[PDB]
Amino acid sequence: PLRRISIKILVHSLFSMLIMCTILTNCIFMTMNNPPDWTKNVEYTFTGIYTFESLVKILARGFCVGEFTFLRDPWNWLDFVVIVFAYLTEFVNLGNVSALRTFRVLRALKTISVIPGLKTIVGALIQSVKKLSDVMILTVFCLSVFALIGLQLFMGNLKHKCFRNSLENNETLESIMNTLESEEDFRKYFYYLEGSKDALLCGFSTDSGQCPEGYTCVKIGRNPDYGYTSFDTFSWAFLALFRLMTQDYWENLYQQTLRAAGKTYMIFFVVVIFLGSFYLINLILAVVAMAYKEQNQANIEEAKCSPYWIKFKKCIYFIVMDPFVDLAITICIVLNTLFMAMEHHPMTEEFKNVLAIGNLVFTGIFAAEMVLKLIAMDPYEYFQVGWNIFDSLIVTLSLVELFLLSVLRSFRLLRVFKLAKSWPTLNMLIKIIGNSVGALGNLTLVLAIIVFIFAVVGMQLFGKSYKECVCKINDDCTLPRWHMNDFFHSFLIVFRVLCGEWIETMWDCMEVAGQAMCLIVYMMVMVIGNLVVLNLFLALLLSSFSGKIWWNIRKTCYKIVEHSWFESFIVLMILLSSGALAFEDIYIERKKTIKIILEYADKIFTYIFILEMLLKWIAYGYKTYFTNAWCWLDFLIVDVSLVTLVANTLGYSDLGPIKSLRTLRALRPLRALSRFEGMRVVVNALIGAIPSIMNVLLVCLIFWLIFSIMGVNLFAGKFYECINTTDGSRFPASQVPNRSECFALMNVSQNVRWKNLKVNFDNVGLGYLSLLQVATFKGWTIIMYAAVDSVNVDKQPKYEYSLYMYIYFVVFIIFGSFFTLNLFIGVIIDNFNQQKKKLGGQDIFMTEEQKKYYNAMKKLGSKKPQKPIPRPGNKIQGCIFDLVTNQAFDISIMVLICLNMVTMMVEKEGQSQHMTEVLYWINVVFIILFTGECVLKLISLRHYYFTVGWNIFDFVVVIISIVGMFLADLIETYFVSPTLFRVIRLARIGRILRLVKGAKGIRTLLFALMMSLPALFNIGLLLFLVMFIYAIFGMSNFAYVKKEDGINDMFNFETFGNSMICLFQITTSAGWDGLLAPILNSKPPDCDPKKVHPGSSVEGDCGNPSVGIFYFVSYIIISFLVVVNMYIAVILENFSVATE
Amino acid sequence: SMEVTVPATLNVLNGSDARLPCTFNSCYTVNHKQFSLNWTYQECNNCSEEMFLQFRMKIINLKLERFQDRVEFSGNPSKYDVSVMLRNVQPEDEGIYNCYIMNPPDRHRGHGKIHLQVLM
Amino acid sequence: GCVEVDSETEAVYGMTFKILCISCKRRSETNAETFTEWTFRQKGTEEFVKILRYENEVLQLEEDERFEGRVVWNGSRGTKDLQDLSIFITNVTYNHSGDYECHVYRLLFFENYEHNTSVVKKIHIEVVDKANRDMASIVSEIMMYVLIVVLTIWLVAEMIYCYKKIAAATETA
Ligand SMILES: *[C@@H]1O[C@H](CO)[C@@H](O[C@@H]2O[C@H](CO)[C@@H](O)[C@H](O)[C@H]2NC(C)=O)[C@H](O)[C@H]1NC(C)=O
Ligand SMILES: *[C@@H]1O[C@H](CO)[C@@H](O[C@@H]2O[C@H](CO)[C@@H](O)[C@H](O)[C@H]2NC(C)=O)[C@H](O)[C@H]1NC(C)=O
Ligand SMILES: NC1=N[C@H](O)[C@H]2[C@H]3O[C@]4(O)O[C@@H]([C@@H](O)[C@@]2(N1)[C@@H]4O)[C@]3(O)CO
Ligand SMILES: *[C@@H]1O[C@H](CO)[C@@H](O)[C@H](O)[C@H]1NC(C)=O
Ligand SMILES: *[C@@H]1O[C@H](CO)[C@@H](O)[C@H](O)[C@H]1NC(C)=O
Ligand SMILES: *[C@@H]1O[C@H](CO)[C@@H](O)[C@H](O)[C@H]1NC(C)=O
Ligand SMILES: *[C@@H]1O[C@H](CO)[C@@H](O)[C@H](O)[C@H]1NC(C)=O
Ligand SMILES: *[C@@H]1O[C@H](CO)[C@@H](O)[C@H](O)[C@H]1NC(C)=O
Ligand SMILES: *[C@@H]1O[C@H](CO)[C@@H](O)[C@H](O)[C@H]1NC(C)=O
Ligand SMILES: *[C@@H]1O[C@H](CO)[C@@H](O)[C@H](O)[C@H]1NC(C)=O
Repeated sequence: PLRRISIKILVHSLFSMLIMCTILTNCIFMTMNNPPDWTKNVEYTFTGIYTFESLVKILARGFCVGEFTFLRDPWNWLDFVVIVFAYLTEFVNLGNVSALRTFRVLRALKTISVIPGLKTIVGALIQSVKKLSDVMILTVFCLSVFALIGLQLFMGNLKHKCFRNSLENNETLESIMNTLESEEDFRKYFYYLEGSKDALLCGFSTDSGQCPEGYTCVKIGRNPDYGYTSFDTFSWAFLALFRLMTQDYWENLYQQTLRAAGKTYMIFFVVVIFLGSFYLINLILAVVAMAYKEQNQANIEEAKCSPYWIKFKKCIYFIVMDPFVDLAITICIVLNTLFMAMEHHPMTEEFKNVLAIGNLVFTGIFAAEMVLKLIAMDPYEYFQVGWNIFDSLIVTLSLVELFLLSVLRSFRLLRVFKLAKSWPTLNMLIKIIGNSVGALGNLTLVLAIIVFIFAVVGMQLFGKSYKECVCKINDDCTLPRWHMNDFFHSFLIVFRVLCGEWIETMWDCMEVAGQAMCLIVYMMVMVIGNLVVLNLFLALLLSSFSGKIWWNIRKTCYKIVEHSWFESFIVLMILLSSGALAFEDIYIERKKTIKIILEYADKIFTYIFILEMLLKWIAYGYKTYFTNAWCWLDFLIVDVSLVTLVANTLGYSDLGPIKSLRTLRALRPLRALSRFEGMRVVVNALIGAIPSIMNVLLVCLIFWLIFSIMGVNLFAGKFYECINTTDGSRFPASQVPNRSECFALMNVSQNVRWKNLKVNFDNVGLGYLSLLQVATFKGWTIIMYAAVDSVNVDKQPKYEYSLYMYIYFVVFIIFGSFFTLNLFIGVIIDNFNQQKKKLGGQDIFMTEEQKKYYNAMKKLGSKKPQKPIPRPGNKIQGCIFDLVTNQAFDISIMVLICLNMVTMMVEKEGQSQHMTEVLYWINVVFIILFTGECVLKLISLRHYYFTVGWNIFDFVVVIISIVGMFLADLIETYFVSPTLFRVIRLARIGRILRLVKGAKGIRTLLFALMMSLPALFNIGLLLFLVMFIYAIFGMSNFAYVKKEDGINDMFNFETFGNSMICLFQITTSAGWDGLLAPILNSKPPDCDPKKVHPGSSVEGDCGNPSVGIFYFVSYIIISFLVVVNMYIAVILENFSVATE
Repeated sequence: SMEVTVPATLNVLNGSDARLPCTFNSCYTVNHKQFSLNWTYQECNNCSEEMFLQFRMKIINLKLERFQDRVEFSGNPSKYDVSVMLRNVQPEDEGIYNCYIMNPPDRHRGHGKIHLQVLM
Repeated sequence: GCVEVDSETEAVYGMTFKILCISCKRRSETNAETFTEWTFRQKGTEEFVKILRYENEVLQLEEDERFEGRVVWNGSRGTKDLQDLSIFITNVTYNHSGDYECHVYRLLFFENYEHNTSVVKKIHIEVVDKANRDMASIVSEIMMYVLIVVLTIWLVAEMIYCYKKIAAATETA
């Protein structure tokens, strides 16, 4: 009877709803962070409902039969535990109260079970991880190898600091160290770069450096970043490398190592970033995407008076003139938006008034129309249409403020959307958005649930610590901008980590909360959180997606142009011509002799190219010559060079634009594009997709325009602040509250300045720029601090007065970056797919010769058995041979290598002499055992041993290992090169590579990369040329700019070596905002317009704001386009290898 | 309150050495000028406190007549340790021993209290 | 920014000449105060005599007649941290010939460190009656023409060999 009642209670429509409603309510409570005492009773109520729900489930299912029905399901175990802890919490409990609360957090999890289909969705995500397991081993192995290389090459390098040469009192460096721990104290002794957290990193070599005179370089003390950033230990090196792989603030690490190590080591980063980061991340996407398709597709496959009033009605419905009126309205609306776009920080009253009038006419036109539609269709008929329901709200909102908040207005911008029906792409952007809350609504909901659990979990665990420690992460002992104290704040940090920004915050969590706790939480958010985000992106994208002597002469010239020596000779000139470009830099003045030959050398080049062009005309004729895209490119370049030569040669000329024309000389490397088959092929692929790329840019601009317009209304003119010029610190606002007040201070004070941000929302164009930085995630934080801080147009900004403005940025990132990028990626890859289909289903990134080679590599995939080999006649051969073929022998050797690898890991900076000797001896045994194995295989195998490819690699490794060993030893007896010695020991890492043979799973993944090397090479060549043209433009244009942020000695545009280093960093798009910052400032007091520049003729270091913006922005976009290509090339090959 | 770990009761035989062990724990790194530790003795619960050892830049042993020269510092404060040693304990040493630790920048002041009892 | 460039070693008689001494700080950010001394010993003579001292903003030039009245300063102006020290002579004369040594004194201000440094730059100049083109400049000009002639010659020779062959082919069919 009771069981029937309970069972009756258990399955009911209301009960599932009741259990769920209480749970949602509890979540709001967790968010309290210091709930009042009275709330405790509420806590009691939540506990009771949980027990009650559990009892019915347990009472009915069990039948006092051990709760067999109840505990059989996996989900309930989680449910059972939550009630108990509360009983237990009341019962004697463990010491950690902060720790205690986190357990309750699982109640929120209970929600997964209560909602319909969440159970199905989460299981699918977990099913996804099983596929991801193999990539994970490889990532660990790959990260591990680089970590070993990084540790051997850079250990102890981050330690360097400039140390003062003359010391009072006979003090020694060692004596000074134990005595001082104070921050002020560290500073007197070491250089410290003007308000930075830690001492300047110095270098031994000529390339790195440098310390000011009177300061010497010695290595002592903690690594920069609280000691967190160091290459000293394997664990620390591993963290540093993991950061590089996910590219979080990688720009900072690269800048630091390069400064200490020296620029020559830039090579390490290029290989790691290029193979380790671009490639590894791509592999994860392919596997997740590939895995998603099977499950998505596999599941899908299984399924398949009164009359007079009416008289007026004939007219309107006749007057709607749907052919002209509706069409007329959209054109009218676009016009209104343009009207809205006109805004500035400072506007005269007359302009402001027109805006008021223009808005009214527009308000008037739409309003007349709204009444008209309903009368024609009546309220039930009229209101039913979805767009109409949408429009009335728009009319309603406009009318409400017709004569009555600032926040309310900001919404007027939305109207612009109606344009979507006519446009094909607008349709695509809307369709993608619909899926997020439509079919994929359950999946999107999971992301929301996970973000919520983490924000609360982080808050419970580290909330108290941030408040108490503070001082361990600040000077004013006040909370930092990013912290975990409150739910909104805790939420922001979790949100930031979703974007790849975890390391900056993590160092701080660690200072207050300790290393073990902070590391575990952040690592989980990053791995688990990102997997869900990746799934949503990929899931969303895929679902959305689905005499006449003259004639003889003419013939002969044709013969000359066609001939190989000539084609070959011309190419040499192009490389040579391009190379001369590099030599011109700020240092061209020194080395006057090279300058003279280069100037003369160009003239010979100009003559050769002009001469070559004439041959082209005779051989091809004008019609053939000008119908070619490449020739026009060639003709334009010779002409610019020709004009400068005549003008230089003619003389007199050399004023103004003539000089400007000269800078176009940087464009010369461009001829080179036609000559190389690999480079040209990449271009064919890009031209094919520009039209497709073009439609999307327009949609983004429209989408971005609404955000930009919205942004302008909210923050236009509010970013100004009064700052102390010496340290750039905003005044309190207790004093100097408004701009008017700030000026009075200047009159009586020397260094106070009222100044704008430089990238802001003052106008729609600038808003477009500010938005781009936020979308990329680079330089965005400086702006947000400004947005939240802001109060009014002429008033000094209060700290975090807005606070919630962050919502504006969060919404833009989700819509502006997550959705559009989803759209950008979807169209580009698809367009690439169509191109492949057209050219007979062949890969589009390889030259014909490359294709033959690609096929040969395909052959290596086959497993046909090779000959076994014959057990020699002799017993020794038989005995020696019998052991080698045994299964145990390979496993024993394999285990041995792993043992060897662990030995390398134990090495750490500062290890004692005893440890060093043992490691040396232990290695020798391995050197002996490994050499021993090679000899044994050889005795039994004989000629057969050389047949296998792997055996040869194994044989080669031994020679390198022994040879590396002798050389290291030889160097010690006769030479003392520390840098040389480290490189030599690098030879051993070779043995570790042997681990690869044993693991079949990783071998397949590695092999796939090999397949795509030919395609990647062509893109790399094209990418290199573009980087080269930009470096040249940069050297002439940006050398001499004032050094501010991102531009300092090294990593500057002063010379070609330097320019290349910067361009490489910016290729990933990292710290792009930083380089652009010095270029933007123009006029006093930002910079001095006329500067001496000793050693040179040019005056001023003022960046060209217009030229600078085009240059950085164009580069960011171009590099991104090519990188999309790497993503495309890797995916194609990966599907093929896995597919086999 | 500050996390200070001491035995609430410490029972020691007359004539033996008594280490008074207390644990002080706070975030940050200890500063010599910044870190200050004070030890006081009372003959009884309501009895006046007599400071007998301080840390101010260094250890200061006040050499109270009631202890002769039997008090020694016995702890490395950088380790959060501020223990003291009372050599050759005498019956008159019975009473209450208080450790007060104030550590900049930590505003809070830790307090450990030990009841020392002398056996027979 | 600052670059170090060596001074010209040949000066035309009766014409203005500029001597370049440029010293660059290791780090641009650091700020220090500089002053300079230039000492010149006439050719065929031993030892040195200081000719000028430049400290603060005013330039003090030695009173001796050999250098009296014909020198101007081309150094950095108003910086007080010169970096570039250069001397310009108007009406160059034979008497202005020999070895020039320029020493620089720099006060670098650090957080609690004040550093005094000395760097010496030596320039030797010999006067000449008529300016002469440098060997690299003259040779390069001559070398350039030869290259142009060979290529032009190579193309013509190339056409001539090509033309006869092409013409011959026409006759056979
Ligand atoms: C702007 O900030 C500067 C830099 O701290 C302030 O200058 C300090 O002022 C105090 C008293 O005037 C001096 O004792 C310090 O030595 C100064 N610092 C240095 C190193 O110069 C200055 O007070 C601020 N400006 C105003 C107007 O308050
Ligand atoms: C800008 O801030 C100033 C500073 O408070 C305001 O002007 C006055 O400030 C003085 C102090 O010198 C007070 O005695 C006055 O009471 C302030 N004004 C008034 C009317 O009380 C000023 O009002 C602020 N707003 C402006 C100038 O736009
Ligand atoms: N991963 C990051 N990439 C950006 O290049 C970095 C720059 O920009 C940023 O906003 O602040 C600083 C740093 O935190 C950044 N973090 C933030 O994005 C920064 O160095 C200067 O602003
Ligand atoms: C410096 O040398 C003197 C010798 O006169 C010595 O007494 C003193 O201890 C030395 N200083 C230090 C800090 O050791
Ligand atoms: C500074 O104060 C004087 C009063 O002597 C005033 O004339 C001047 O306008 C003020 N400066 C500015 C920039 O307003
Ligand atoms: C001595 O102890 C008292 C506690 O009453 C404390 O306030 C004081 O700072 C201590 N003395 C020193 C020198 O630290
Ligand atoms: C060189 O000296 C002359 C004096 O005739 C002066 O006018 C000129 O400005 C100086 N050159 C520089 C670069 O200051
Ligand atoms: C050069 O010096 C001579 C004196 O020997 C003087 O007569 C002449 O005017 C000077 N040159 C110029 C251009 O003034
Ligand atoms: C030029 O030099 C000679 C010898 O060096 C000297 O006798 C003569 O006085 C100098 N000329 C002037 C104008 O001083
Ligand atoms: C260093 O400065 C002092 C000022 O006290 C000065 O006398 C001295 O000449 C300077 N050193 C050098 C090498 O110029």
